[PDB]
Amino acid sequence: SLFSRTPKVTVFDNRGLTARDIAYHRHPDAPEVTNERITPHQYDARGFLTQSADPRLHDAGRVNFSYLTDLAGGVLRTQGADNGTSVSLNDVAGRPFIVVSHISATTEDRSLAVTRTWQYEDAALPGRPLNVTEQISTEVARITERFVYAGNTGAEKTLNLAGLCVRHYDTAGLVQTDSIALTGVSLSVTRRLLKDADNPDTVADWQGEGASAWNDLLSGEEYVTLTTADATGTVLTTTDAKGNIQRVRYDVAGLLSGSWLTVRDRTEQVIVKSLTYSAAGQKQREDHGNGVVITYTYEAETQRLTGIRTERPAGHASGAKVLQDLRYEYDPVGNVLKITNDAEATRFWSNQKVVPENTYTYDSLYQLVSATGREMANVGQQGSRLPSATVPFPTDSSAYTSYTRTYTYDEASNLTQIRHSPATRSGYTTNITVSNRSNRAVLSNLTENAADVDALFTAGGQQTQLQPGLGLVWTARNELLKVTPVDDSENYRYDGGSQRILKVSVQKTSAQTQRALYLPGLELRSAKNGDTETESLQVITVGEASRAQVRMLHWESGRPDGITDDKVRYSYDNLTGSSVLELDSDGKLISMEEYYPYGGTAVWTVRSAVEANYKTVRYSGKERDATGLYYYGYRYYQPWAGRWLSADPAGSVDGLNLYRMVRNNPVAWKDNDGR
Ligand SMILES: [Ca+2]
Ligand SMILES: [Cl-]
Ligand SMILES: [Cl-]
Repeated sequence: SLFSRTPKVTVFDNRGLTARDIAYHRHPDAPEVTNERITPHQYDARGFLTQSADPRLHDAGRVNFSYLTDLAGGVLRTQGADNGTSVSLNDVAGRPFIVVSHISATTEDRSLAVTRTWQYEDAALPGRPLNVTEQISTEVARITERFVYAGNTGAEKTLNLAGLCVRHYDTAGLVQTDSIALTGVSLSVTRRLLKDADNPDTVADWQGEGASAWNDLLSGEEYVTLTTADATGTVLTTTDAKGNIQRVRYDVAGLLSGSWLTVRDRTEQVIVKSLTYSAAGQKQREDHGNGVVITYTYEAETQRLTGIRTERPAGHASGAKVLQDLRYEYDPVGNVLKITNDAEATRFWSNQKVVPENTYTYDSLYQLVSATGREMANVGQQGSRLPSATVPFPTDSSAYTSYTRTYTYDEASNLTQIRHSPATRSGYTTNITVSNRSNRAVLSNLTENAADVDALFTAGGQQTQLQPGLGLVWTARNELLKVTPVDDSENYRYDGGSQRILKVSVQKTSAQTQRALYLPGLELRSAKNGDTETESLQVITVGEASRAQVRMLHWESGRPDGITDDKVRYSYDNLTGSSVLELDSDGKLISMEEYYPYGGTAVWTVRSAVEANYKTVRYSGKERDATGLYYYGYRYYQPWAGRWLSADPAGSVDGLNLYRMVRNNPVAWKDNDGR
């Protein structure tokens, strides 16, 4: 009835090119009404795409993208509503030669334009890249990257280095590759940072006649990551920069069967004792170092994840208990209709039979239009801040009250309203104002007028204000550089591939400071109370960033009382990889967290006060910063707004809307990296 006669339709021109994509929108609220949505695409004489537009902007006679191509189809220019105008040219060898971006159309505002260029080896060499250059506006060009290659001396061959880049100087400093396997895996890499790398004023500029000069712009400290690998070129062990060793083992089918951690100067301990798999190679039964067992359950027909059961089993020293018994009910195409948890200790849902347990409804476009859950009664209205930690664990259904969210979407799939309706309290509404000529959008408190929305973004689609009186600065490569209030700042540094290597937070009244350095399987965290160290911390992280991760906290200095050194924190995730429970090495609950569909926190409780401040990874297995943003990798996310802080750097690959979050269906799908 709701989904009847609502196909996806592809309309061709007379050359078999897609002139229109047609979709059929229907809300369950109004099942009588069906809104036809036409996405037109134009092609030129050759048959290359020239224009695309979403239904909302076509309706208003405007366009989302214009493309200008060379005669082979290579796109020399893109004018985007969301991400501005950019010009591109590859050389005859197919390599990047020049890209000019940060340009706005009215002819063309070129004044803030970034020009990125490449320099290769001369024609008598193979043509490997030598440097990348970036020139902004009227400023002098800066050399942002350099590459140095190995020859093929006997020593180099002995390290499998011949002709490969051994020194890559990037936006954060140097990455040095000292050894490679027969199988091609890097066995020893070494990172050095720029001098004065905590200051967002310092940019990479690799000026100088040779490596002796470039190295003089680097800090002294070396962070060496070592690796061991099997005959298939698959990782067996990793030694981090502070000497902590992670080890894994593979079963007869090549799947992970066990893992261990050897903290520097300790003995090896079991992190994953055993791990079995279904016929499809998906996790079946997982046994942790803390004796906790995870049992995964799959629909036999569709292979969809039906159950996640976490428990301390029979004969466990801390006593048997089912900590989680998640069950999922899908509609035919695999949207999540219902989530139940019978292990829930409070027994909250069988007490409150007015609103049902995590029920979800969708429109014909599989956008989430309604959701129900529980929040802690005390949370109050959602903003950027995390709720206060409830300590100790609540012990009764009074602690949590039910809620019902309702979501409203425009013709271009912008999330314009999150309406919150609790059981017995005053509800609130978050309104998001969409631009009249783009998918740029901000909260109503920033503006309620469509025509002023694009002025809160740079040409490239980067948001300049996070909240009222909090300002945002972006790098030449559209990465978040700095959050500044208009007196607590935060700033960031990235490597060559836009992956965050550094985060520094500063509060000046005396100036208090915290620093996070992100390395392979290791975060070196510190703090100073005015050039005097209060805290020094290794977060050893075991596993992969898209799976239920295990963290080990080792203090070099400044350990708070109430935390035993080298305490392991096991994380336990839901369908979408959000960190929901933490257990300790006895299998006992440390914390529990639950989420509103789009990633705001609705429950946050911890057994102690001091333990609450050491869980960074939360929604989608990603770090929530003190700003309230989630760092995904290539972009930062706003859980209160249910949308990205900047335009998709991959363009229209995932859809025309460059700010939309996981096709507006955050309960099933999960954005891996923000690209
Ligand atoms: Ca349909
Ligand atoms: Cl417990
Ligand atoms: Cl939400």
